[PDB]
Amino acid sequence: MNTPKEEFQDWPIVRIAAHLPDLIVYGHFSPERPFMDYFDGVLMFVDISGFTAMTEKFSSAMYMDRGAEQLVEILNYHISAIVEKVLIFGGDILKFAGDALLALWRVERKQLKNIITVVIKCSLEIHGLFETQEWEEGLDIRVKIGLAAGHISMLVFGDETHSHFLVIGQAVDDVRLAQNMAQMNDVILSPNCWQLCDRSMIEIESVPDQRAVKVNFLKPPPNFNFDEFFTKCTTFMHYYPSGEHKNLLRLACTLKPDPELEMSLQKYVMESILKQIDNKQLQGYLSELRPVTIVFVNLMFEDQDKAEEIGPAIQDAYMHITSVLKIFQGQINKVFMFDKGCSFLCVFGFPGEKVPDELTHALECAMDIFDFCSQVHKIQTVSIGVASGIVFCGIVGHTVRHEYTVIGQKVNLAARMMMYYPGIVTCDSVTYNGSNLPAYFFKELPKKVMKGVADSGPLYQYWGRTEK
Ligand SMILES: [Cl-]
Repeated sequence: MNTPKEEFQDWPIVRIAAHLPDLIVYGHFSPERPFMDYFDGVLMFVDISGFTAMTEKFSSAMYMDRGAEQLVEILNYHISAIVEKVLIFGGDILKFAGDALLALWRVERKQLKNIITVVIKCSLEIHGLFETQEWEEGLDIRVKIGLAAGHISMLVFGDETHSHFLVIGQAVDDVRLAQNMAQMNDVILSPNCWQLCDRSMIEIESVPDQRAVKVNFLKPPPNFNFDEFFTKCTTFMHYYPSGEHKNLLRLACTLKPDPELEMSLQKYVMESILKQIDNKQLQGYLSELRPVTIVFVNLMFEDQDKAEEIGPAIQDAYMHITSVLKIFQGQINKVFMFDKGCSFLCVFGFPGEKVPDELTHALECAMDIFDFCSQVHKIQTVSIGVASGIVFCGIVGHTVRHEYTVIGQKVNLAARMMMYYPGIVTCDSVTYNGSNLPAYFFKELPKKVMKGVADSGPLYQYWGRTEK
């Protein structure tokens, strides 16, 4: 009998799993919300703000109304190269959030030392991709890398139709702190990463006023062979593609239909992505330069990285947020930690989600969220930034690992406003002027220089309907 080759496997379940890390795809978690798990690992934070900063040049008339298509193409070309490096070195891309790619090597505590070596090599090879790189004006197609190691907590929250996950804890805080110290082309190690690493592998430089360190070179001992070392490390990598499947970038490329698993996984993916996955919408429909309102919600906790107390509080906040956004087809695009606060990136006006009077609705939704979350047990401070304008939306990443992402000056502005004007609902001039709500519902704010934004325009506090 003939032996014809297996079909290229591109079942819906495989297409869904492209949008999710192995942490979720193979997690088999309890249905309970919140769900908390605890493990150890090495985190890599790749700052791709240098790539995402391209949204401005692609809004130019030079791109002839194909700005979004051109942007997604060049962003994915460069980001795919980073993704392939992380996956080949055995990492799990957790999230494309906060103009960064966050990757995880989950390993038993005893193996952290050897895995840091693998992750440092990976980090240097990432930098090596962009060594002879430019874009005919600026050479700043480069990245910054922060690494951390240690205890990691995972939170899964949501309801019966939607699920979100977050990683929590000191190593999560550390990796963001480490990447923030990095200059372009740097690999910075968190204090605990430096303490846990194989110091015989690396030459470091002190970081002024910091216990974090900078990797100058990976200079291994004489009898060292990275390939044999890597092979030894794969013993501890549960999902590294191997044997029959060593030619695939992810084990998840081999996932077979399984309705109970697909029911679980689809809850992490928004419905317009699932429409595309089901071949019920054109594959290019979600790549667009679209006017939206960003409502960026930051929740601060006293117990800044203790999953047992912050997990219920986030789930409580989520249940209210989701109820508020449902009314106006608002979506939660991303949730992630920033300086130990939990941030919800909410978007009004996604494709096919429109709704007229988007601005006044966005403000009223923000105030509703503000008032409710301020009374949630263990939430110390709520801050909300509201900014409106043209943003890039689209699926960013590699074919085998990508996520729907919103990028733009107005996303960064709403994020910076919630940090620089804590404890209040703030909005930009577009939102203030467009809302047509009476002027005394707002307070014109002092101008703050916010790192990443120049120049914000007049900013306002949404005070609300009454003097209160
Ligand atoms: Cl996360």
